[PDB]
Amino acid sequence: VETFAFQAEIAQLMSLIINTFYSNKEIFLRELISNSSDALDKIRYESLTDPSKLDSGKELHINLIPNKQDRTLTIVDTGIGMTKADLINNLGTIAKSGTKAFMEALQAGADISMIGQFGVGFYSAYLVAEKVTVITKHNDDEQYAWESSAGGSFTVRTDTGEPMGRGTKVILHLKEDQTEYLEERRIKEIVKKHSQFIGYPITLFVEKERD
Ligand SMILES: Nc1ncnc2c1ncn2[C@@H]1O[C@H](COP(=O)(O)OP(=O)(O)OP(O)(O)=S)[C@@H](O)[C@H]1O
Ligand SMILES: [Mg+2]
Repeated sequence: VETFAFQAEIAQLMSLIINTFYSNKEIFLRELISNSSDALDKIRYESLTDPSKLDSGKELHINLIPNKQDRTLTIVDTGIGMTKADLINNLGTIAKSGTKAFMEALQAGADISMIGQFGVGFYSAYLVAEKVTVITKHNDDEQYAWESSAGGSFTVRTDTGEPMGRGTKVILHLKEDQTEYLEERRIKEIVKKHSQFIGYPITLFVEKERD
């Protein structure tokens, strides 16, 4: 297991998200679905000139899986996935140019929904989750698990769980006061409100394709 420090301003942002009250937390799901859709675009376009990139799975889609027993909400996609370098670089150690400006915007009264436009949308997960685990598999790399409960660091380790063909699984360990995001009707209303025009199928467990 390898431990990494979040870049200083990313750590500051995560603390701000965790310790300051914001309404409109529901946009976390929009941000994660957008990341899945971006990842699905990437593998789709790559496959146009190299169809073998889909040997690890041809279906391009997103699954939403609430688990009330475990208090988790999982967002799974069959997008391009992340290499180990991708996880380390893109999910915490490299500075984002918009982080400081976003925190200044929040202090001035901006809605938390603006988080994606500032280039730090992933961290919206911490509005509702005490811990986030990201399991990911990219072609020509092994499967990895990234994990953080905030506090300034994350870990990365080779994953020996259920093999994915290709893509990313974001597992949100929800805070005790945010279990509304495990409810069927709640998930449907948020998807309808915020993710209506995503260009890949979205399926809610346990069985239902959302249109
Ligand atoms: N499901 C995923 N599959 C592959 N890569 C991902 C996934 N989720 C996040 N990432 C990576 O994490 C990076 C950071 O995600 P975000 O913080 O949402 O920022 P961003 O999506 O690059 O910027 P936007 O368009 O303003 S939300 C992405 O650019 C991807 O490289
Ligand atoms: Mg994003």
